[PDB]
Amino acid sequence: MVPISPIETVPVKLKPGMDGPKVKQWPLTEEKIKALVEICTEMEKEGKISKIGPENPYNTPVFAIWRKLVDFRELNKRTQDFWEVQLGIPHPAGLKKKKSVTVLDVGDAYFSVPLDEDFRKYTAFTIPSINNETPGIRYQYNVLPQGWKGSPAIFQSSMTKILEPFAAQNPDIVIYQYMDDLYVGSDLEIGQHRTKIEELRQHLLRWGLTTPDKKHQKEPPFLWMGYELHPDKWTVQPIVLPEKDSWTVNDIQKLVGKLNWASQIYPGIKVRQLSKLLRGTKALTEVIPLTEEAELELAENREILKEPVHGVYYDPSKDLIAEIQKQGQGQWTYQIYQEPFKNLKTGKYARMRGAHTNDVKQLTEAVQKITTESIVIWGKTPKFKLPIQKETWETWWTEYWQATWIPEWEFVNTPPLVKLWYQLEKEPIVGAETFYVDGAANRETKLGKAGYVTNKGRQKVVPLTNTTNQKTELQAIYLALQDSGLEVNIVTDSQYALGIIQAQPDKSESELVNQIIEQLIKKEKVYLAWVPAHKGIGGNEQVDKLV
Amino acid sequence: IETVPVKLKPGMDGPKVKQWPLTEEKIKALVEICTEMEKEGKISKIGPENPYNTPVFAIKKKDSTKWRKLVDFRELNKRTQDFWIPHPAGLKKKKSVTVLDVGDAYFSVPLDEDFRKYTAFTIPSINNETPGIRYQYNVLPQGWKGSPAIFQSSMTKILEPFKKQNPDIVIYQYMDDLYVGSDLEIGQHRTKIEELRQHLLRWYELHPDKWTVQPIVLPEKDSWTVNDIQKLVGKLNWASQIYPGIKVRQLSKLLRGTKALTEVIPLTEEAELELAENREILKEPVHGVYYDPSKDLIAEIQKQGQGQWTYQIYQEPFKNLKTGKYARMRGAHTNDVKQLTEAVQKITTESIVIWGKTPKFKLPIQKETWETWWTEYWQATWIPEWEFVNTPPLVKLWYQ
Ligand SMILES: C=CC(=O)N(C)c1cc(Oc2ccccc2OCCn2ccc(=O)[nH]c2=O)c(C)c2cc(C#N)ccc12
Repeated sequence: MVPISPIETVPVKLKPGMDGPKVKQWPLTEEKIKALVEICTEMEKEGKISKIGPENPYNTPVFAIWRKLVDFRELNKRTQDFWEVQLGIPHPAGLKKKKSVTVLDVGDAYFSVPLDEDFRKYTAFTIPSINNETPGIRYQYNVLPQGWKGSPAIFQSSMTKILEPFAAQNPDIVIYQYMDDLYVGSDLEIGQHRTKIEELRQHLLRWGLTTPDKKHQKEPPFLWMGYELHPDKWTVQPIVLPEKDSWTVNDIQKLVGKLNWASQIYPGIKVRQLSKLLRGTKALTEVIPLTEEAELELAENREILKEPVHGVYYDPSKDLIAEIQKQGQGQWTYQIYQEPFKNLKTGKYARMRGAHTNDVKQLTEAVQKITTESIVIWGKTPKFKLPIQKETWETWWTEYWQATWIPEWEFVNTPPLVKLWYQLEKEPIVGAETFYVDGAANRETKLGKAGYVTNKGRQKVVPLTNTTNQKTELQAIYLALQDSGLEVNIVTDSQYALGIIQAQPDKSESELVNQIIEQLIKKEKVYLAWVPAHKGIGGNEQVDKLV
Repeated sequence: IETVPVKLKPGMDGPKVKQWPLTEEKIKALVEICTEMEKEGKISKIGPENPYNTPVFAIKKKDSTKWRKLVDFRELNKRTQDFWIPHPAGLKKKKSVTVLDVGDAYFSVPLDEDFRKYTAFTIPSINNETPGIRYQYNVLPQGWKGSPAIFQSSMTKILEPFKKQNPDIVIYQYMDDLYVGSDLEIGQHRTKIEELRQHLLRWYELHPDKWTVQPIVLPEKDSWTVNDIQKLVGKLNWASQIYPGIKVRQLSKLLRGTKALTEVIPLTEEAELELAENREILKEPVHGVYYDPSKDLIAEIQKQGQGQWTYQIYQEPFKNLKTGKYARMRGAHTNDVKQLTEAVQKITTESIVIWGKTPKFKLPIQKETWETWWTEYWQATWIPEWEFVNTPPLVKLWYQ
């Protein structure tokens, strides 16, 4: 017999202060008991389990469907935390094309990884005897049980340690581990590739691990986690938008799931309205009518999902490019590619929940997201193509009160272009009328007044019903914008209004703020000055609006 | 040569912080560094039974073309038991202070066995292909707060001859940095620094004297416009929260009427007297401003434009312990985030020199931008805490 190298065991403990599981065995039929006795007899003959005396006080229930299934949920609750087997799943666009890709079944190696000796006693289980007239058969696991908390992590780390020298001494190949399957790619000649595959089977056999000589059932195209992996391209598993006369909540969640999933390769996918219909429902079975905007959006989706689109694999020798387009209503779309017309992948970004916003902020956020995603997938930041002029970005970041930055980028003339819609002056405007504005409201009756007085004697006070102080201050500024020329100075005492306008929004939830924005866009020069209220600053007439 | 027992605070588990993604060059750099450290026994590979994790990344210090390994031990530090020297109040009063990196010394002292599993870190893989290379420390790690505390005895033994030789030199230790303050000449200071580094071998010019607190100043004009007087009244009204006797009614008396903003207004005599009394008040220090070692230090930074930044360190609102204006230009003329990051590093250094601890920052930047780019420009061995302000503060121009 050729000596088999032992696989080093991983020391496993229970959670601090907790004890091993002690669950009552499920009553089983006579046929199920016989099946489990046959299965457990074979497994004992193979070394996966061993019989134990009565000193073991722990027990885990067992079932059969034969096939033996052990319910380790209690032991899982009582087992220590392990390092995660995977922090995430790879993305196909990060893969690098290979001339040859082979799949090896290492399933026989799963039950061949030993379990920590001091921990085996916690895996004890009992087979009930016929009519329960004898003590049930007591077993314990000697290898990693299927369904136990630590089996995937210990298995992957053991396999990784086993594969480390082979991968080191063979840099011209690539080995990936996923569950009980290895995937070995190389650009070598097919003969050399199959040769090194045989070398890997031998190196794995030096630990007693058997890879089947049978041809593997898995063959291109590989279907994996909603993905199609072809020798030269990748895509999502086919997306079918169903034809439904009535759409319920689950139908819209499945539609937005298929659209979110399809958006990573199909460019132009929008999910704003269809997900908007799910706002604050919390009812899985409710039927919700479809808005017109959701109908147009769904039609554009069916037009985009008409014929299949594929993504290419990553080539590290070519530059990485990411191009962004604005779609409206806080929707943005992007394509990451290295060669024109051949995308690595695509995606979308929706603006965050906010009361006020502008296009430049959203574009910046989308850039940061694409940067993080690209560093995840490819390990580098892509060069960007953005629909914004260089001078626009320079004015924005030089004048913005916050610190901001986007990495290397170039302007692409693809409308709609992100632009600055208004810019406030830094100094008062000579020759322009000075509008001292103010507003006030009663907290009980919600009655208020908003108005202005100017240096030319122009005045206005308007009464308002169902309003607040902040609303009357904004309304005052709005009135001054309405009745002034193309150049105007405005004096307010509202730290609230100044805080809103200095954030430089181009769209808002409040219709009043949007009206102020529309007025600012029409102006040539606007200077917005602030003063403290109730300090006797003439012109600033608090008493004129508190009547 | 002998391990000291180290434990965690009661009821607290080890750190389990997600490793953030890294570029390929930083990953490769960490692979080389950690391979060498493993050859030197400073770290060892660990199995899946270790669930703890602490983030790691790679930087490049000043005047160097070699990568360096930076570990974000913030969580482990706050979860590590409190170890137990009064802060040198004379270090900030000294003419010059030099910062030395003594982190390598920590690697000569082994780490407590049972505690090593709490120093686990992960070199990540691109695109989640491999599980990531997992390590744990066998010696004192750089960045952990227990490393200077444990090495304090050995450091005293090494610095005992130099301390006995120069009683006029103040020596402070914070994390992996040694602050050496003196009053000599720049050449004599550099030769003395080479003397101390060759003294430590066989076993950053900083000038606090050119630093002071900044008073509130008011304009001096011969002609005032309505806008000038409005801004003056605004700034004085803001300063009245800090200074008690600030009076603005005689200056607001001039703003009576609805005049154009650019119209010149002559100051009455009462307004000149009020403004003069306000200048005299502002020339005095703030009443009842003390430091409390039990409270946190808060640092606020405002972007002034043209590479200028203002900052204030305080503990209670309107009770500033320090104020400053960082306007240095060092290869960041086109990058706001690099400027902000350097400013945070300098403010943190000053705070270390003055109080011996780092402040909590309020950064004028969106969370996603900062968290995306700040590691690209970080060069210090420590990391402070920070939060993000999303509303433009009105007081910005009052510090300009
Ligand atoms: C651990 C694996 C893993 O995480 N993932 C994402 C995977 C990578 C993977 O491919 C490669 C395995 C070796 C080296 C390079 C690979 O990719 C190069 C691109 N590629 C892809 C396909 C092709 O035919 N040709 C080609 O050139 C395959 C074939 C997988 C197949 C299944 C199935 N069922 C599941 C996951 C897989």
